[PDB]
Amino acid sequence: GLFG
Amino acid sequence: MELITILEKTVSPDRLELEAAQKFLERAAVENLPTFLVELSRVLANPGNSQVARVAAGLQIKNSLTSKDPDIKAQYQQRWLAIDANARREVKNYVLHTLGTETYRPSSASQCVAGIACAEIPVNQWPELIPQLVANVTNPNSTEHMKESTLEAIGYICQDIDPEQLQDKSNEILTAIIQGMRKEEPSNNVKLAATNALLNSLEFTKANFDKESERHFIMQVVCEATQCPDTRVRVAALQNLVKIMSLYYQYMETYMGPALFAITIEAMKSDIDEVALQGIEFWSNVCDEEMDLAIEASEAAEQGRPPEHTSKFYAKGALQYLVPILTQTLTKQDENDDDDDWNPCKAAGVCLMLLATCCEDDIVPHVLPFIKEHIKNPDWRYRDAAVMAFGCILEGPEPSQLKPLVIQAMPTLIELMKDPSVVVRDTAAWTVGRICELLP
Repeated sequence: GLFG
Repeated sequence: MELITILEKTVSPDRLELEAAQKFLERAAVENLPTFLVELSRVLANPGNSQVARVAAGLQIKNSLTSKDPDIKAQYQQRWLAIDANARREVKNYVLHTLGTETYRPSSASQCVAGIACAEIPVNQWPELIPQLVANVTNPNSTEHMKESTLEAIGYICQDIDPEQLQDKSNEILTAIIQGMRKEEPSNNVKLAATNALLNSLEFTKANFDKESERHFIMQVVCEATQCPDTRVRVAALQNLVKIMSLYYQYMETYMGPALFAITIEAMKSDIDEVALQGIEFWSNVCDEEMDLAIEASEAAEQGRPPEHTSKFYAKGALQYLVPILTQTLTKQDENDDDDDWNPCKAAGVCLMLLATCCEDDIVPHVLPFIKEHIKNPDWRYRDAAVMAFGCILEGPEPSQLKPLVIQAMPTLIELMKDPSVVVRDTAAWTVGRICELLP
């Protein structure tokens, strides 16, 4: 996804 | 005072509050592009947000994926591809999950799907999309919104991406499009989305128009649509007939005689300017197609062999019912406005000129009767129409064959230069100008  | 909040302030009447929200969103695209996009897609994806918010969210996304300036657009598409594949996979996921969850119209998601796709499809980056878009439309359970917004997305994709990049999916798409167009479809809105989608998919359905089995179905579907009670669907349907006629002239024999003629003729007579505009466009398109054919035909005359395609002279065969409508249409004059406006009147006249250069000589004997009966009419409109029509037939009939007609007209053609009506005076001028020019 966008993060981690 | 979040993102939803900044977005809604993008429509606030307060000038200060707008430039504010606008600045925020600009740096957000600059200093935080990946996150910003995932957030906006999240807003857009949530049916719990305001139409104001969603539409705004959608506009921001679409704005960071495309521009009307080819250069800027190129730059944006690259910037997007350069973004983390996982971030994009999330924005794509949200944008898509939106379809069918919007109550407003049009869809703000389809503009984003079309945005990302135009950058990703030409690089095999979102290979799943089309199958998904087609399944959305053809699923027997799909909602009335699911089909409508999906069809808008398919429509935008076709419109802005090289048709060269869909011919290998042309059958899948066309199925979905024709699906939301067949009369059985309850919603005219879906029917409308479907019909504008088809308009941009003709560029790569060539393989489908060739199979007589399918071309007859497409044509029937389009025709039944020019009969739709929702004027928008009609106009859209007539728009296809106009494009089909320039992209598939060689296959129009079967329908032209028993269908097109009737439809387009009536369309030209419609009280609704947008519909009349299409009717006219259609027969101008014919003249055009037929004029290039006369060339392609003449060129093969020298090479002593037959041309690749042959004209069927539909234009010359309709001269009987076209002329009176065109001349009659020149009566719909614009007393007050824009010599830049494209109204039936402007259309008709350009069309007439085309009809002239087409049915060269056989244009005069059909136009004269109208010119005669009206050149001296109380109504400035008809008086201008007559002078107009005479100015249109000037280029088509043999230069020699015209001179005698110019003989008897010239007298009156001058008077009119002193006619009260500024419009008539302007017209008369144009006409007389063309005479002195052409035939020395």
